[PDB]
Amino acid sequence: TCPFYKKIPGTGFTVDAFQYGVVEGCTAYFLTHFHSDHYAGLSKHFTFPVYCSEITGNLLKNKLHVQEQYIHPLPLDTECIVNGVKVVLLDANHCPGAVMILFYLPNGTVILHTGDFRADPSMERSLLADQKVHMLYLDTTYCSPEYTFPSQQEVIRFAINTAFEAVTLNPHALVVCGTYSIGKEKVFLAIADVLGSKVGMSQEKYKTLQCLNIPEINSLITTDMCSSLVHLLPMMQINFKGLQSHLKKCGGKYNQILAFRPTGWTHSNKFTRIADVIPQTKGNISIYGIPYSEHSSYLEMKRFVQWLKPQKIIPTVNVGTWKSRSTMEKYFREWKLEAGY
Ligand code: NI
Repeated sequence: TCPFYKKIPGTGFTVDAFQYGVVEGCTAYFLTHFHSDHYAGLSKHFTFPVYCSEITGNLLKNKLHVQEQYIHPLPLDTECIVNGVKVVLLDANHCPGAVMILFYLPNGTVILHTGDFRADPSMERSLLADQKVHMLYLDTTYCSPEYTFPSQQEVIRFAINTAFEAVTLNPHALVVCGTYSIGKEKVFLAIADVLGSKVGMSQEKYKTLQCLNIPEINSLITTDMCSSLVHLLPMMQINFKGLQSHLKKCGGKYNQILAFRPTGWTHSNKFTRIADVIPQTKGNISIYGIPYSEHSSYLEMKRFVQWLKPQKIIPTVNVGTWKSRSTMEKYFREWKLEAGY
């Protein structure tokens, strides 16, 4: 059955709760963003109202084939009424179309559900600052002090300079970027922009990108692999074997590959700075691991929560074991004692 952390008290609303069949009492299902864990169970067969951003609606319509009658897209940064209750969608700084949702309950309680997010200080001057938030449903993916990472901009700058140098040294090199869902699009778009190229990709991936309201998209992406010097491949193909194989397929138009694997955190965040990063190399193929994160680091999460000062925190990630929950509760108490709420 639908867990209490996906239910909004004193409404018949749920959030990211599609895998449990019909939820008893639920009159509106919210979807924070288009990642399969969150949408799991949604298909052309679903027949209840889904509330979401415009981008998330395009994806539901076109990729999942959810019938149009059940998609209720809402604009960002706008007070809307849903089944008698005031809501606002805010940018989550996660993947394209990802939202946080603010719920103003009839009793006067205010609840923020973050969805998946990368906390940022720009969120301190949104509509959130206008009133007290009593309850917070929090993306706790990286809720432990070991999880540090560089800013997105430091990582993109590194990617840009690396790719530009390699292709100026060898104008017959191909750049490859690995991908598995939506998100982290700036990696491949910034590399292509410094090389004066479009990004080449499969028909399924192109169809996905065409839904995302990216300005001038038709000038940035193509399905003609031949004509482009940055290609997108599935993350699973980002290895020496898969990349040699791809290079055979391109018809001797390239004689070298430089590949990027954008990942989350891995253990080498605890020593290395972005400027020290060196690739793995086998022959005419190099692979760079770059920690481009679309989740809050420990320090970014702590800052946001210490600013917000919620009366109660409800974790939404890593809640499956008592050890994880206990560990998280400890950090929430420390933050509360330091900041005086
Ligand atoms: Ni996500």
